[PDB]
Amino acid sequence: TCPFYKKIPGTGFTVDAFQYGVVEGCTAYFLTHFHSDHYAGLSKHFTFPVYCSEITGNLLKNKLHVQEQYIHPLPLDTECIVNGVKVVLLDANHCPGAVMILFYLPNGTVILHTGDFRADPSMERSLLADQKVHMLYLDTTYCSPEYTFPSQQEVIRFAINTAFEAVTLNPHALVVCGTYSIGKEKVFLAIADVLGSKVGMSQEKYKTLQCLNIPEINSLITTDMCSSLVHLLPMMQINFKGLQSHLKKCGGKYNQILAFRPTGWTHSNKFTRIADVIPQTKGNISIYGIPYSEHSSYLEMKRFVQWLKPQKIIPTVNVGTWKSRSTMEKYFREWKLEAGY
Ligand code: NI
Repeated sequence: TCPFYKKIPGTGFTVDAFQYGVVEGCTAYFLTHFHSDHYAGLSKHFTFPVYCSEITGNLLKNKLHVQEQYIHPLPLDTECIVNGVKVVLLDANHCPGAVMILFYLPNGTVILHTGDFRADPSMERSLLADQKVHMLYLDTTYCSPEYTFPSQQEVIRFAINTAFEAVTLNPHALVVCGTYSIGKEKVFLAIADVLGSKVGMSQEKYKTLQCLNIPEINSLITTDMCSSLVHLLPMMQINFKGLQSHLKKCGGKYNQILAFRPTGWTHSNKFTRIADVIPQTKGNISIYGIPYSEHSSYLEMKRFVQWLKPQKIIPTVNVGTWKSRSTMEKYFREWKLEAGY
């Protein structure tokens, strides 16, 4: 059954609630972003209104074949009315098209549901600065102090230099990058840009990326593997067996693979700096695990909540265990006591 943290009090609304059949009482389904845990359930046969960003709209139309009449795309940073309720979509600094939703309830309450997000200080100067927020439905994926990780800028620096170095030393070397959902495009796009190649991918993934309103994207991507020396693969195929295999498919055009796995957090972050990361190497194949996150670090999250000063916090990730729930309320109370709200 639809859980309580996917319903919006005093509205006919749910968020990211497509895997529970018809929800008793819902007049509008919101979808924060196109990642399968959140869209799970949607298909061409869905006949209720869905609300979302223009980019999430393009993917529902083209990848899930949802009928155009049930897709209601909204512009960001703009006050719109949905079944008599003022709402605003804001950028979530997660994957392309990913949004936060502000709900202005008829009774005077104000609610912010973050979807998935990576908190930034730039958010402190959106339409969020203009008014109080009473409830915050918060992406809590990394709500624990051991969760540190570097900036996206630092990580893209690392990958660029690494890639450019290896290829200038050995021009017959192939760069491979893993993927399974949208998001983190900057990794492979930045490597291809410094190398002067487009990014070879499967047709299904070229179709995915074509839906994203990226600037000049035609110039950056291709389905022609042979012309390209930066290749996308499934994240499943990024291991020694899968790379030796793919290497053979290229027909003696390359002798060395340098591959990147963008992970979220990994326990080498508690000890190691980004500058000191090393690969796993078996012969002519090396694999880099890089901590590119599109989710708030503990500090980034902490900062955002203490600036927002909400009256109630309702977690949306790591809610399935009592130890987790308990631990998260402990940090919330600390943040509150430390900041005085
Ligand atoms: Ni997500």
